[PDB]
Amino acid sequence: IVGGYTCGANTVPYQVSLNSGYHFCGGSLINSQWVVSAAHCYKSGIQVRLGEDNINVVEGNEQFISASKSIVHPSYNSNTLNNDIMLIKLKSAASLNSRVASISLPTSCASAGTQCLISGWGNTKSSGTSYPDVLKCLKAPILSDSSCKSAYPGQITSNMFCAGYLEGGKDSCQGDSGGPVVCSGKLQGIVSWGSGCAQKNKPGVYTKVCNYVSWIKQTIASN
Ligand SMILES: [Ca+2]
Repeated sequence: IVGGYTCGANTVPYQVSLNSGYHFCGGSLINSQWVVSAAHCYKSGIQVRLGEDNINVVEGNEQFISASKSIVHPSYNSNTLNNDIMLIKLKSAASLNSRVASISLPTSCASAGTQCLISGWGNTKSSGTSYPDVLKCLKAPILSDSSCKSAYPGQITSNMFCAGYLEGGKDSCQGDSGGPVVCSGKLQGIVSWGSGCAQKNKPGVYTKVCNYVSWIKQTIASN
């Protein structure tokens, strides 16, 4: 997260860290047994880390649970990032409490202007590299279709939206990948891509979760 702020321990209780010996992506807890992330975060050997603040210190509220199954979207295209969403099932159910909680799925696609919270342990620099140990947060509005599509001609599909600031300075970044964009108490987006980070006229691009609700629900219910 570039130009954001320190969230505060466990203030984003649906935020997860995906770990394969190190943090490599975020995700969101959608029920006690399931995490949603980006398809581009796929790998084998994922451990899901819940109740994290500092990812380098065991602070006492964490749950570490191995994945039993990954399901990349049937139509994920790694070349275009279309359908950049994946489901991860936990080997055992997470214990739900104040610091580990699920986030609701959206019931419609949010409008331009809606304010959202984006969070993660990604790069905090727009030039260079600095990875934070504690969770960072950013408040950012959904941008209009035309703002998004003008910034990235030919590359935005009906399954992507933009959120952030066209002036630059404030954005998600590498390492935030797969993490939540939450607007009005719903999971509207998944951190997907962008051109650099916090660059002028290059806002973040996010998987439009509202398009996937049916697939998520059907897939979880059969697995
Ligand atoms: Ca920790």
